[PDB]
Amino acid sequence: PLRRFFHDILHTKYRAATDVYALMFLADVVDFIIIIFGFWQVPEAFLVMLLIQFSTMVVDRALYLRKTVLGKLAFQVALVLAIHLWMFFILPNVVAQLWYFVKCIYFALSAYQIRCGYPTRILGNFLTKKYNHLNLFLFQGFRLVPFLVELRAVMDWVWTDTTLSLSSWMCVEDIYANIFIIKCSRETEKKYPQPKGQKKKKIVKYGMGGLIILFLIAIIWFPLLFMSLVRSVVGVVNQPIDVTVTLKLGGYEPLFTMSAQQPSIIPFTAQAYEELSRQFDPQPLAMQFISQYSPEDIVTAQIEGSSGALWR
Amino acid sequence: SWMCVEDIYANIFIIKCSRETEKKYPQPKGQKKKKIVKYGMGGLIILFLIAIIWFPLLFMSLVRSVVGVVNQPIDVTVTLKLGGYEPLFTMSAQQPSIIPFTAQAYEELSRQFDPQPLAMQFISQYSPEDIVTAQIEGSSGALWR
Amino acid sequence: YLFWLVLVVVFVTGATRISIFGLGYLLACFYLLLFGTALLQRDTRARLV
Amino acid sequence: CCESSDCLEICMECCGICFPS
Amino acid sequence: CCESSDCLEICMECCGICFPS
Amino acid sequence: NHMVTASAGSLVLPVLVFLWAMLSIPRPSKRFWMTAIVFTEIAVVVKYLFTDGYIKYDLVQLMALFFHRSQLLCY
Amino acid sequence: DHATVIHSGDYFLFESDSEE
Amino acid sequence: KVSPPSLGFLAGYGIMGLYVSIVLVIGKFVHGFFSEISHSIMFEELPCVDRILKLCQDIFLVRETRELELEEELYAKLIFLYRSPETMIKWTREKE
Amino acid sequence: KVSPPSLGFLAGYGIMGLYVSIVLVIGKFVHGFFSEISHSIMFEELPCVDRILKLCQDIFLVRETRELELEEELYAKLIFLYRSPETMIKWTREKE
Repeated sequence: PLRRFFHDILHTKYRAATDVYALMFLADVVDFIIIIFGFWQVPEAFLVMLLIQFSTMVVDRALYLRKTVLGKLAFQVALVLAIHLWMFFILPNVVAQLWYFVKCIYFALSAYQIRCGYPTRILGNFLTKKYNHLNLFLFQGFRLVPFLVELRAVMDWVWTDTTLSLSSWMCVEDIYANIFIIKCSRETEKKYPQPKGQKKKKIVKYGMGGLIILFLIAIIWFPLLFMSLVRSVVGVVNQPIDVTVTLKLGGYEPLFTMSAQQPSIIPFTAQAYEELSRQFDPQPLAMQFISQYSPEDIVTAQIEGSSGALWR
Repeated sequence: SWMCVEDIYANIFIIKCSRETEKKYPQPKGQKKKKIVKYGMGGLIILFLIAIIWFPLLFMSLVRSVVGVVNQPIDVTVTLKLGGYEPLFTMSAQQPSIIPFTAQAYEELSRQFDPQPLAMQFISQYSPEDIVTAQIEGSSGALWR
Repeated sequence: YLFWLVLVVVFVTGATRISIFGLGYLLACFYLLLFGTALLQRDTRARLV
Repeated sequence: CCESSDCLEICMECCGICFPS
Repeated sequence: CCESSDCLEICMECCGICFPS
Repeated sequence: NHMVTASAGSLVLPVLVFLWAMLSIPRPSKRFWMTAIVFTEIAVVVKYLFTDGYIKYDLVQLMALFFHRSQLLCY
Repeated sequence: DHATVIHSGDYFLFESDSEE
Repeated sequence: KVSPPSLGFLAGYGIMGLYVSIVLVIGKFVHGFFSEISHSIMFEELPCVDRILKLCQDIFLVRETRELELEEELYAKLIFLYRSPETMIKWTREKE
Repeated sequence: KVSPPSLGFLAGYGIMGLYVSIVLVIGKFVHGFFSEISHSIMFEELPCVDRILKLCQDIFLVRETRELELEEELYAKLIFLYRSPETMIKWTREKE
């Protein structure tokens, strides 16, 4: 009984109406971003999480465009339980802690949508509302995302009740997008205009031009820099396991194979390294060699000398 | 100029086909385009996009997982390095002594360790003529030194 | 708010010294945190037993 | 029947898009 | 002040170039 | 708390925060807050009875849940 | 009728008849 | 020491190759703006776009109220505005 | 067993790399439709195209009969139809 009452009062109720889809989607975009960045069994896990973020965002769009509070309730319940059960499937972390955190924000804003309701006017692109600069910039980069524009169009078409086709739908979306961008620019020119026959202003030029040049620099040079930097880093210690000194003597039959292995080989400690470096400190390059090589790098060649292995 | 008339014609044909099909099968006004039509086209597009990203990954991984051709130890070199100073005991064998286990032989090993699931698993998962026999020689002659 | 800093100490005295006395301290905190705002204004002089 | 015809129409619409919508 | 406003406008028309200037 | 500890620790209260408290008639309830306090206390008790070397982020949890209780008692 | 109602546009719609 | 012994797929190449591919495709996405901006200056330098956003927003309003007959009719206006450049000039005039 | 010992060039990479390249370029080919379909809705949303296919087919007919003087003349019509969007509207009117 009590459960039924809770659900009844989460569906029928008498509350207000807010549109927090923008923020829910932004939370999911951040989640996607950090999972993509968090590629670090692990690739397979990150790929499944990708498909997941994506599928859940699509389902969210469906319920938003169909204004389903009951559907959102169901989705929320399922998702909460499933994401919390995925904490048990840790077997493939700061990245995961952050993913949990941002998904918690999504669950909080989603819960808000359910307990408030869906507003009558749901259609309309977020970044085409006002014609201040922030809306302009957000709309631009948001649309810039490779497949976001087309996904939005097709998806919306499938849920929204239309008489037309997808091509027709994409036409009105393109027109609107372009018209918004123009409007924002027109508005900003009315807010702040320059005079006629008046230099656009050295500074304006220097700024935009500079940014473009720097962006182009970061297309070619920066990747090279990053690449080389990583490659230069000598990753993990490589120490000779054994010291095999075969003093091949006899031209006919080379022998003298008295040698040693790991037990005799001593990975030099930090203190030991200091000793060697100081021994050869007068000679700059000698010390350099020792010092540059990381501690527990320089290994000790304690080659065995005793015999028994007969000369042949 | 030639390419111009070809482009015009191509586009004009595509338009004509669409116009003809709309005359053959028309639609009413203020009339939902039909849930099903939407579901179909949209679905196909989504699936095509799925096959751009996921399907290649699937295929790639699948092929990589396949362990292609049998790799069996040619020789069983057991050097029982004993003496700390002079490690010896190098009595060992090669391919003649090494026996690529047959299908029947594999069954035997699997059944021997059948009670333990993972033990049997190891043997059974490894393909027949995979598990090789380490018949290492023990006789000496080679002196310790 | 001193009534309450003592409640904090009561909790942490139990936590630190893992024993049976510590479980008792933990319980004493739990209780006087629940039934506590009542006797913060009723035990001011009226029987601080 | 009607359902099949509708499916065919949807298919055409989709593959219609295959050359400038 | 004025300089800051001009700068704002600079990067602003620069992002104007981010989806058809 | 679910980001610092896992398994049975948390994953009961966070689930309930998302599915009961935030999905409710205005202010959660009284039973939610009571069950939160109760679960946190039980968790503390059983972690004290030993998981070994138990952590106490449930101190700041219990005390924040009793602070909210005081705020809502004053209304 | 779609086929016909989406292909019915003419110049008369765009006349400036008190478009507020 | 050796230089590359890191983990996560192939630090040397699986994630690395994917990253490169992404960068390139994002490259093309961003070029998609600053490459052919000059092929539209014959329908993009329109002044006032207020009358066109009204049309666009009316299509949206008519889809929320589910009067989809008028959706088809208002779409017809949109496509004719964009089919005749001279009417765009008329409709996008600064004042009237 | 080892995992990759197959033949045919390099099963690991020659044919494999070529396949990937093909897929990408076919990718761009297919994108060539569903990317800028909206930049033509000003010259491509025409109703009746019957009069334009007649023109196109007349160019073809006049090339088979080798009267290439009229090829130049009919090409002139085609290019003016596509030079003035308003005449396209007139020529592509549904009825007349």
